[PDB]
Amino acid sequence: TLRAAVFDLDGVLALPAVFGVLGRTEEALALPRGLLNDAFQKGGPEGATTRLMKGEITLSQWIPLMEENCRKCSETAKVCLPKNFSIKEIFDKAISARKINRPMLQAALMLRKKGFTTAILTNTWLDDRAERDGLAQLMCELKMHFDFLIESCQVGMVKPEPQIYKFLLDTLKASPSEVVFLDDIGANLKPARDLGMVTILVQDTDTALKELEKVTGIQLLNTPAPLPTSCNPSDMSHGYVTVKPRVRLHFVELGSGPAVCLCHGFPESWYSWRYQIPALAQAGYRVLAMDMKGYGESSAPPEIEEYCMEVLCKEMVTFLDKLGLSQAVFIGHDWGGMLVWYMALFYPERVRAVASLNTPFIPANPNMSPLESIKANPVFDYQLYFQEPGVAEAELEQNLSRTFKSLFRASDESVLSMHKVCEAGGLFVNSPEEPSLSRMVTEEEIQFYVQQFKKSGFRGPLNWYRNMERNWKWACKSLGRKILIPALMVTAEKDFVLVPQMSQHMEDWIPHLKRGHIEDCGHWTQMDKPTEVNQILIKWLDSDAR
Amino acid sequence: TLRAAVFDLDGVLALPAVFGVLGRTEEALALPRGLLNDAFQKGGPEGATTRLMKGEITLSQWIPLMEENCRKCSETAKVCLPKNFSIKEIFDKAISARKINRPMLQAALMLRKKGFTTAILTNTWLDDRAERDGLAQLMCELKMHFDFLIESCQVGMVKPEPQIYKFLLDTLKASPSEVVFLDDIGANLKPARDLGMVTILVQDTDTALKELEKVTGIQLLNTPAPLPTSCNPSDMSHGYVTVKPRVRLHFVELGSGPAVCLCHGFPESWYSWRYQIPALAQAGYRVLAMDMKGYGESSAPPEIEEYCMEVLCKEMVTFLDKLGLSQAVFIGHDWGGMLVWYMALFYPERVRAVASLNTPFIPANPNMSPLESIKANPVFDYQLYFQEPGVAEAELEQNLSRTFKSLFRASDESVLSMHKVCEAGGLFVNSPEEPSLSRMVTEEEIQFYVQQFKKSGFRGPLNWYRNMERNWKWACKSLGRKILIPALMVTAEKDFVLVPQMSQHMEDWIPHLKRGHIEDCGHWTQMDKPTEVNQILIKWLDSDAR
Ligand SMILES: OCCCc1ccc(OCc2ccccc2)cc1
Ligand SMILES: OCCCc1ccc(OCc2ccccc2)cc1
Ligand SMILES: [Mg+2]
Ligand SMILES: [Mg+2]
Repeated sequence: TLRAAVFDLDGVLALPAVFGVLGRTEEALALPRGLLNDAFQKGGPEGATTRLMKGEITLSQWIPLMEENCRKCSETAKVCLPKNFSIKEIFDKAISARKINRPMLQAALMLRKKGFTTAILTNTWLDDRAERDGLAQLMCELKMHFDFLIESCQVGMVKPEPQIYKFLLDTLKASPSEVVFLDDIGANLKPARDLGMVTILVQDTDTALKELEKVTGIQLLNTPAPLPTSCNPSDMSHGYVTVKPRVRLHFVELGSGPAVCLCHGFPESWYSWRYQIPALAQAGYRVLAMDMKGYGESSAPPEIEEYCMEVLCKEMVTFLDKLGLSQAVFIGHDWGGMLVWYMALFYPERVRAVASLNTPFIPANPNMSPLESIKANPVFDYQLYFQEPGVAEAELEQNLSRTFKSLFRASDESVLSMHKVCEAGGLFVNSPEEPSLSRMVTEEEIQFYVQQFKKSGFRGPLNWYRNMERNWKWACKSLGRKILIPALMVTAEKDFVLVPQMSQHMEDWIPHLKRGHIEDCGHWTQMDKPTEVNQILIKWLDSDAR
Repeated sequence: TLRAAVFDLDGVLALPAVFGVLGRTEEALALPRGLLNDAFQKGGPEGATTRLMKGEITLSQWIPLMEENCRKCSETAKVCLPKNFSIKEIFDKAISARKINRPMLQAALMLRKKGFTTAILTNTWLDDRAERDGLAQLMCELKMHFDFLIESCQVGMVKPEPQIYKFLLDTLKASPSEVVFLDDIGANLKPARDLGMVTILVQDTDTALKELEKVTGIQLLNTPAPLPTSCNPSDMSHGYVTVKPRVRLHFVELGSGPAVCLCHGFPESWYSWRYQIPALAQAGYRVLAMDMKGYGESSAPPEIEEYCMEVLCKEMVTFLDKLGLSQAVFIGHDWGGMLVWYMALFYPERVRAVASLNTPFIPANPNMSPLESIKANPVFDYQLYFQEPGVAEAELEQNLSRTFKSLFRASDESVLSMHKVCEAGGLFVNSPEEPSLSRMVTEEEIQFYVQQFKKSGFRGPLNWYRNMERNWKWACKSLGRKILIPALMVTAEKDFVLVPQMSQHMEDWIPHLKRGHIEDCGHWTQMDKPTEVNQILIKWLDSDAR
């Protein structure tokens, strides 16, 4: 029956309600009870407030009108207002006090996920204050989670006038009886009820959600902790930079603030960062999530040397140049992890801060050919398998779905060990034709990967592994240096290739290195423990890169 | 004969030289003459400084080594160093003191323009100081102007070792005798001379440029003031955002800092901002230069209503949403100018600041149908010509080169008056088949436009003019408001359509409005007076939007 849910902003999706600062100010200031609410509401349908809510006047124009009203109200109540009583001040303070009521957003989210059309319907104002950015940020963070945002000041109508509920119904393409509407103001619910909408008078959130749960029959309270927001690829800004004639790099870009460049591993995608992109933007960073050379919509030349670390690094520097970025924070995972340590070592002036998930920094061994170093560790045997051009391409390209479904697995689901891969004749020789879907990924998400790898396949990606010697010789130039810019190493308890202990000597080369550690997290860190990853990166960003 | 010019950074392209802070510090501090330079140079080929310059160690590792050296040098000179004498401090201060020597850059620029291969060859260091961003910014600003940047610490060689001059020659693909090499250090010139390169020992800039002028036979001194840096389209980062299903917007993006969204007029392009894009990035802004809906690589749906101001505005808001920008500064010209005033009036929370070149803000007249208002001004007659779908498309699409060559003209070159265009039967009825090239534009630049307009032609662009009534009705909703966010109006003395006096009542609607005015500047402001435009926008940005 119910197909749509409509939430108000003030006092429903955001708390404390600014209407409510009127009440608290009176108390705080020992003013006559209601005085401020009377001034706010003076003249009713024809007063300052309604013109403001209709978008006739802006907030800054309304401020001195509400001032006049407070003066008139106190005159008729035979009282005085404080010295330096300031509506601008009261409203500035109230508006930045109000935060998203997280459990109400999550209930809206959940309803949207079960197929509800969701909408914000709100009486609000054209805000032109010096401090208006605060509210613009709130609205941005909320509006992305709903099908419609309807603002009194944009449609020229206000709750409780009946026409706005008709506008609402009409926007929803729903009949009244398919809609639940929640509001903290009874008068505003009334015309919804008159049409036969289900209504919830929201006092405390939990009670309102209990009613919402009863009436929709969906669990909203006590639900398990939900994944962070993910990215829909076709809602991203897609960026392209030519860094030299045959080579152009694609990235996805979200947010403003210090630039943070995300570098994925093998065989992945900008999309591997889908859980960190909104969270880091939301946290005040300009996120650039690359397709690394070899992948997705970035170029993928065939030649092996196109993928030695040196070339890859110079290219990332050039990418900063063409974007006009003197620095970025570099954050890498797997191969991307190795690359950012090298960016720190060879281009510190371009790296605001460096962090790696799983990939430790290991210096080159000048006394040992790198193939041999690789042979000394049974778990890098997969890297030897990747040497012979063609062999790994053929296995990985043969059935793309099966490739990513076999690779992308949590630590308790795994079907392939990186163990004696050459001997066995391949990575998938002992895994199923049709692996089950990991808890970490939807079918839709696997198919995104599949589609990305249809463009260039695995030649470029694999070439990353085919410059051991070249990288060795380049890295040897860096053996007297240390990494002295801000640096974070995040180890993954259950990555059985990039084990935590592999990172244990890193303080020798990076004496002020900071750490995080994620338990019960396999190799695919970002999608395995998105929540912990986000928290560890934002904490480290805010304190070391900001 | 000479085909290449090579400049050093310290003391040639940038001043004061940091080598020179050693000398001044000794003086300032009454230390033994040369003490600091001895410590700097201690151990020669095997000392700390040479390892630093070779990229063996980073700056932060070198700092305490040079400290030890100063201590040893003063011990053997039987003197003491000051309390709180700090190499970190001395170097921090020296490195931020050094600026681009503008006349040397401009001489390099000019030589590049006459076909020289230009290069920076420098002894420099891997800089990992907290304050390294300062130098990264300098290098970025310089390196874009040269074919090659060769850094001692990247190639593992230093002046004066002979191998680096061979590396140089080899990078230039030149023989020694085709190269002029300028340096402030004689010992560094010597091996260039040994190979038979022309060398200039740079003490003061002007003398060095006189020698450079004699020897190359090109005028470098006393040259007229040059245009600002322009953009090469295929070196830009190109951005794409889908704002709704059939509509995607393209922009070019350069720089970091507050977001500044540039909105071109009819019939133009992101490329119309080519002179402001580097200057505003350089000035500390994140520039987004749009193709507006209808143009270039943005979508161009056919329907007229796709281009009413309301839709265009909502779309620019959506563009901010998908980029995760809560605000931007909006700067517009012509139609883009009109659009940004409307962004200010209907989305102030999304507009950090608003500025328009040429286009004044005029409120809707609620007592007069807009066609009639347009008819009251002989110079808007061209707007009536644009009403009838097809008519203006056919004339403007007929010969693209001729279209832009006839439109893009300075105030003293013009071939078309906007005067009785309907009556005459068209915009170009009395202009040549092959107009001469305006001083404002190269043939190459015209052809960029031509190529952009081959994608969609003039239907979408023209539709901007075909919603007079619709815009009127929408604008009437805004008649009680004022623009109270920061705002700049720039008038163009010789724009005979958007005349300066058309803007004279704007203070009534925008009481804190700021102004700039450009003399002897026609309708195509950005390319007509790029230098004055840049200066007026940066001054206004830095004080009102920052
Ligand atoms: O799956 C790629 C993980 C990132 C990664 C990439 C390369 C690597 O080098 C092994 C090595 C060890 C010693 C010498 C040379 C190479 C270690 C991790
Ligand atoms: O060439 C386009 C210049 C920008 C511009 C665009 C429209 C405009 O409206 C004239 C008008 C005047 C009065 C009512 C309606 C329209 C004025 C300038
Ligand atoms: Mg409310
Ligand atoms: Mg020098």
